Amino acid sequence: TTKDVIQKGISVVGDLLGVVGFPFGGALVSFYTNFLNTIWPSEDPWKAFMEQVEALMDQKIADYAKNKALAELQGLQNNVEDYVSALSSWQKNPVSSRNPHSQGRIRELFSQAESHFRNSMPSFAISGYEVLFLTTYAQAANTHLFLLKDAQIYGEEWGYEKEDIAEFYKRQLKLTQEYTDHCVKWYNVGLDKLRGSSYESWVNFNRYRREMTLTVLDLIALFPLYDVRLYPKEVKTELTRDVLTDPIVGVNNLRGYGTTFSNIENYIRKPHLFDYLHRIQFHTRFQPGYYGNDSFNYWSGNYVSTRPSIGSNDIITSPFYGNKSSEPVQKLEFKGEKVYRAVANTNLAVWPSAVYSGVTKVKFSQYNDKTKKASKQTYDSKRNVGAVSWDSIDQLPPETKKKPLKKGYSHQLNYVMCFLMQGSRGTIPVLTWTHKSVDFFNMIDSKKITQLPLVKAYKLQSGASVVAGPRFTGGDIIQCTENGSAATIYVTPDVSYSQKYRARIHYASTSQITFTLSLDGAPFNQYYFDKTINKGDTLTYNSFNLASFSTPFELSGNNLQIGVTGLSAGDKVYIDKIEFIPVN
Repeated sequence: TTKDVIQKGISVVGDLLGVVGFPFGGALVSFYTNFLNTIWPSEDPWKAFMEQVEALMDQKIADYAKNKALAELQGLQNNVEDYVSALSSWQKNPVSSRNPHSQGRIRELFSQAESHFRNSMPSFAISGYEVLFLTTYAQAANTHLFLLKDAQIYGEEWGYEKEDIAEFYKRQLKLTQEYTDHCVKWYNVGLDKLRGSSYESWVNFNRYRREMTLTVLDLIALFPLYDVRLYPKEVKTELTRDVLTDPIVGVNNLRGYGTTFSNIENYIRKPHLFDYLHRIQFHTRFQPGYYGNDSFNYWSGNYVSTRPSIGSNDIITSPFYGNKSSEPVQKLEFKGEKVYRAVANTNLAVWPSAVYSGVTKVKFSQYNDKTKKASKQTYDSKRNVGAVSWDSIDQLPPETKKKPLKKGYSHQLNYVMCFLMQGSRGTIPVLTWTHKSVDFFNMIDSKKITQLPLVKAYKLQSGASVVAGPRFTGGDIIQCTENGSAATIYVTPDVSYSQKYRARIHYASTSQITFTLSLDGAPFNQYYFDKTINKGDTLTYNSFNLASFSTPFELSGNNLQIGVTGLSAGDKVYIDKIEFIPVN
């Protein structure tokens, strides 16, 4: 709940997105030096991660458990530091320096760090504290899996036996599964415990959801990309999930007048095809002060419009949220802009037996990618705006403080929704944000493996819907219930020459199925894919398969259609991502 641990979580994910798949040696060492200063400088971040989930759950880890965890983490910091200085020497030193003595040294350090991870991890899963340890367990599990894949990159040149390399690989596969399924199960236990009826219980529920998304679920989404055998190239990918910031209110205690849990949770955006902020229409109302001197105008309701993913410009305008304007409606246009900060003012008026508060002003910081200009747009109530009380950067800090905010920001604004306080007491704005990794163009790299989440489709067909992701994929997924075309996604080639690709798909199916790929309505790939689950199974890590199509193709068009056939009554297919592998 400290911005510090959240800034750390957000940085690490940002840094890891530059070394997913098979990294350059340069990039890996630079990544590791920054990683050691973020997650592994001292016991401090470990204390803060434990305190984070203790604060979110209003619960304490037994002093005994916490000290044993901190002791283990100290042993791991030393082992990781020592491994990294040897990897740095290995990477810098000429190929003609590499002697059996220095090979035996780095095998020793790697084997010791790796072994220590296996001895320690149960210390971050003590029975009854699995939730309170979740961020600790996630950040340690991440380090172990990231470390393990180095045995695949360097194992041969380090003089590991083929047998040793293979044993590390099967341990990487098994622990990817176990660490993922553990983080999801215990994320859900904590989330279910925070469910209540009150406004306050919703704010705490949703804060746990955002902070655990940033420090846990966003991390586990990257685990499979550490498999440099399946991903022996750099990877282009994105996190497609949305997060909600804390509601913007002018008081710390609304005395029971806050919107009920039910009246927020059931009305926030349900899973949907990915979209972008296009327009907000601000409605304003007058809040009289008891003595007249302290009156203010406030943000009472809104419309909001989003633009679909590349391939459709049919703007989606929301229903009306909140209370209709008494003042002139203010309209802000966001076409071509990324909103990377929102800073809000609130005011309040004390009456004899009531307090009225609302939001009086919002400054939007925005970046235009075409013209490369940072600019600001402002909603201003135009009456007695008060002080700044709310800054998005306190909840969604930047990936890096090295660069300025317009380059280093983590999230852009997707949506705005005005909820009503009980008993007509006023309006609570809630903002929804998406991750900077999301690429508007769905650009297909000519050198990297490109991951295209199907929620980046502009169109679904034949009873295909967006449904909740299983919490380890970085976003939501497509459910297909009928034989036919499912989804159309527009893709942008990065090159005009006849670059060939192979396609892979990450899916789950209750049945042997056929997937058909078409470009601009012309099929180019059809293949058989295995059943992965039984009807009614709950989706876990192993419910999904990454499977290839046979035949290479060119991008001779932009409209990629994915269809599925071979379903009987009751069959279900889940499509997460399609991937493009450049081949010769």
